[PDB]
Amino acid sequence: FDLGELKLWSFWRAAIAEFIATLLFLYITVATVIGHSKETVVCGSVGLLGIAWAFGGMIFVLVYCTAGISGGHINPAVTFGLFLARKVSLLRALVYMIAQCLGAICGVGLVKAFMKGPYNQFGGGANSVALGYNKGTALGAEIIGTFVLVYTVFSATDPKRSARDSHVPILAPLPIGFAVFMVHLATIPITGTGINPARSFGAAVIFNSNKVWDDQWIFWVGPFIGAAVAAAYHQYVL
Amino acid sequence: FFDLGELKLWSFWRAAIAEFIATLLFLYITVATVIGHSKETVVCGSVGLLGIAWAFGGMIFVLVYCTAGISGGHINPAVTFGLFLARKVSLLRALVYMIAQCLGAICGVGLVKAFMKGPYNQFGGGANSVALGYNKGTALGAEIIGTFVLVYTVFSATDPKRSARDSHVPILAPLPIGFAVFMVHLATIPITGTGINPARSFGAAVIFNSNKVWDDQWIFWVGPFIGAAVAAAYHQYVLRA
Amino acid sequence: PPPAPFFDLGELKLWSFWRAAIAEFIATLLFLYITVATVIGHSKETVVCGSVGLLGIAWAFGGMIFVLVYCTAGISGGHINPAVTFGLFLARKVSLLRALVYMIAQCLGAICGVGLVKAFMKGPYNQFGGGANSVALGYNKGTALGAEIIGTFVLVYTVFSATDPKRSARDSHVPILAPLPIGFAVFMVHLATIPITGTGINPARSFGAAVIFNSNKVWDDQWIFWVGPFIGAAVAAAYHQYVLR
Amino acid sequence: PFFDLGELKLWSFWRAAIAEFIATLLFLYITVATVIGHSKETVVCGSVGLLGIAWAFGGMIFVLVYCTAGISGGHINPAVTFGLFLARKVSLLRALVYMIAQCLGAICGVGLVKAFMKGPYNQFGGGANSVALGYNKGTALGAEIIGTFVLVYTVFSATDPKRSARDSHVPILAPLPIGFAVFMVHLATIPITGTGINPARSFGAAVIFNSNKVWDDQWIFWVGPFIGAAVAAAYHQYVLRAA
Ligand SMILES: [Hg+2]
Ligand SMILES: [Hg+2]
Ligand SMILES: [Hg+2]
Ligand SMILES: [Hg+2]
Ligand SMILES: [Hg+2]
Ligand SMILES: [Hg+2]
Ligand SMILES: [Hg+2]
Ligand SMILES: [Hg+2]
Ligand SMILES: [Hg+2]
Ligand SMILES: [Hg+2]
Ligand SMILES: [Hg+2]
Ligand SMILES: [Hg+2]
Repeated sequence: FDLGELKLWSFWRAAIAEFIATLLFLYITVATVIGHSKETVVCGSVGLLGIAWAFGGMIFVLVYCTAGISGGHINPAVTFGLFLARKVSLLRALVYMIAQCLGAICGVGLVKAFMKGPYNQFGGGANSVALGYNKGTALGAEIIGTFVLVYTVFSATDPKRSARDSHVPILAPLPIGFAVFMVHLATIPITGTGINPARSFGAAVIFNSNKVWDDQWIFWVGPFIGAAVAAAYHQYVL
Repeated sequence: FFDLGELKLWSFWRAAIAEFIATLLFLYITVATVIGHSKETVVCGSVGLLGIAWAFGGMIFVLVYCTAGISGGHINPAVTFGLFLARKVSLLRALVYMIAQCLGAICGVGLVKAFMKGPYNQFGGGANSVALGYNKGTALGAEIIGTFVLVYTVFSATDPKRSARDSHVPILAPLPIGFAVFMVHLATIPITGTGINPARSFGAAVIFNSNKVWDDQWIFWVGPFIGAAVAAAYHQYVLRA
Repeated sequence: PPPAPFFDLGELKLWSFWRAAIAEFIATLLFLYITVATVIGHSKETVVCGSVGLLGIAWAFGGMIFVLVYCTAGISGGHINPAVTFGLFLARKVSLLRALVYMIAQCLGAICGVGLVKAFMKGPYNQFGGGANSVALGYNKGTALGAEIIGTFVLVYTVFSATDPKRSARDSHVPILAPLPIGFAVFMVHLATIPITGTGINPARSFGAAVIFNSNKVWDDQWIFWVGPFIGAAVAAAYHQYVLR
Repeated sequence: PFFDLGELKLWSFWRAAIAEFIATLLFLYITVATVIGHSKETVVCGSVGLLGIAWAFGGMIFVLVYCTAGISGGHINPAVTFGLFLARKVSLLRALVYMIAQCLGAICGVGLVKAFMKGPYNQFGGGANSVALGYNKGTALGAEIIGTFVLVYTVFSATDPKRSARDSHVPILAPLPIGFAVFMVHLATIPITGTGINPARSFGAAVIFNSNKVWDDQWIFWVGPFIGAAVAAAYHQYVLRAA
């Protein structure tokens, strides 16, 4: 809690990027999920594969656009893990998780505004365990999946160069984006997308469903527990 | 600005021929993919919307890679406009590019019609318009926010140090830009078609020539230009100290 | 670099010259195999959307191209395509000797790769077009020729735009290439051209297929797949050398 | 030299094997889970398609190898290790340790899938490789020898020359091409045997799924890849690659 950062000008820009990023990340991804679901014709949409690209591809573009500014996180769990590694200050982190949180809700909120009809009607792009999977699994998938995301993140951090005015490493976007893409190609059937507390959170809010809200804890505990293990594995044993 | 001193430069007429030819191939490959997909009788026998998304984002990547060193690689009126507002492109240059791009599009699109007039007219001619189930206000919303993703990336992709030939127009990273065109398409095709191109929407509107299309055509210019503006401002005024 | 004297048998004597040939042979053998095997696997599929679909095919072609140019860039210059060669020849980046040997290699290569797939699955191989280019119903020969010309232009123009000014292949003046852009160029063009004749843009890839499949209907249209890419090749070359860089 | 009694004694040496173990583990978890999720799908086109599966396999390799080059040299594959061993770039000791780690990482990954979705997992081929109806075991072996050649020849072509891993004198590999190799081969071999080119990946799926029909053909995915890996090695080391 070195409150000296708040005073820096750059620090406020970094939060603004993370907010807009996540706003963007959530709008594009979720708008895509829906555009799929509302499709009447067979193979007439982009498909679950299309969705998967949306998620890892946006991440890639975003981490690219904001790497040099905030360090391109767009994910609480990504911040959390980098925090446990102490490459981010307690002050910075809590500010980030908030901006991503507010980022998501506006991102998802925006879509519902463009297509409220099919929005509510088709899941509203809200994470929740799928028929045939116990919560025990949904959490397992979520944990291990986020381990892949974060472990990539650490492996893709520039050791020398850091975010403008800070000791927060530059993230090489391509591997991270792909990692996201991959984890989506496997976890979608389980509980759609995840490994992103702010993504699920932003979705649960604008959708508003007890069923949704009930499983919502998994998408916070899993991503965070994974990010934890990841940091551990990468620093304590590598 | 208005420095007519450029017109006289030999490099200036190339960066325009490139943008012209670049945008011609762009519309040809993409629109051709669109028709090709639509005329498909076999279910799941085409490349699908996912295929079309790639044809766009993909062409942008390639076309920008090819022409970045020469014209700076814009291929998009809204991308030029945004940098123009950033004062990284003269007003004189901008107006030329823009004419060559709209001029490139119309030929590119018209070449697809020449290839297969039959299924071309029959399946939308690859022109943007508002999809049933959406209000013109939303189409414009998606168009703005869509283009904000494209141009904000163009800004995030500019090269600080080196530039184009004969100018101070930055070389652009091709991949992040292509992926952006791609991403935006995956989410906007259901609504309008992923316009985020004026020159692209114009070329096909011109060649398809449908009133229903010409009607919504105004959104595809206003939306992009607005998005690009807000992007420029966001990158320049809000970010970049 | 100086324009390499037009016919200097002198390279024949070079050990690296023959290596580059082989690399180009084997590369086209793998190119055709991985791709044509993919095409077949898609056609033989009984289940709706049980194959990889056309997008899957489009990738096979762009993808392998990417991978192959990467793997051979420093050994032969990464051509894998008579039309790319011919195009690099007109700009005098490649001697008339290498260009002719490369060409012979790519075909011999193409004919093996395909033949090797037919050897893996003869039934469906023959039952589903043999992975050969030909004009699709509802498209007149002239459009076929146009698509191929224009398509190849896209491929070649990118090759030129991908060549490295200060980095060349091993023991040669031939320019080294950036495989990713080139790969994508091939990918893109297929997405647009498959519906038409195929994604040709490869005299060798078309020839090897026609050879092993061997159909009158195929052999009839085959000429398009040579003239189209070359003309396209030439124009990109002229475009890049003459009206630009 | 060869035996190298001293490799065991190094602290980095053990680190690598771990990476390789965690690596191969993830790989199988992510791919296999994708395969199942696809198969157990009820809706038509409701899944990611075989294309997604192919991507899963190539993409994972890409990513995984990007995370493990500097540490272990990013093999994640016996065939790749074997091929790199024949090129004397990986000692006999490190090759044996690597393969165990890769086999042990594999089964865990596959098992981890089963545990999550035992139901559809057993009902849909368990994601293990086997010759499919219509193809003769001979073709399966060729497609597997030829498909691995593509993989190993790329690994060899991605090989960095003036750079190595952390403390081992083992080459860092450029990830993207390799992943695409894996992606491509998958696109052409899946319909035949689902594109193995990975002893570790095949073995682990045969272990966890436990089927005779499967164990029957299980020799193809061991004999093939290694033969491919070796041929590649000979093409690249001997008949090519000089200055
Ligand atoms: Hg939060
Ligand atoms: Hg908000
Ligand atoms: Hg990873
Ligand atoms: Hg214009
Ligand atoms: Hg025109
Ligand atoms: Hg962006
Ligand atoms: Hg030939
Ligand atoms: Hg042959
Ligand atoms: Hg091009
Ligand atoms: Hg083993
Ligand atoms: Hg195990
Ligand atoms: Hg290769």
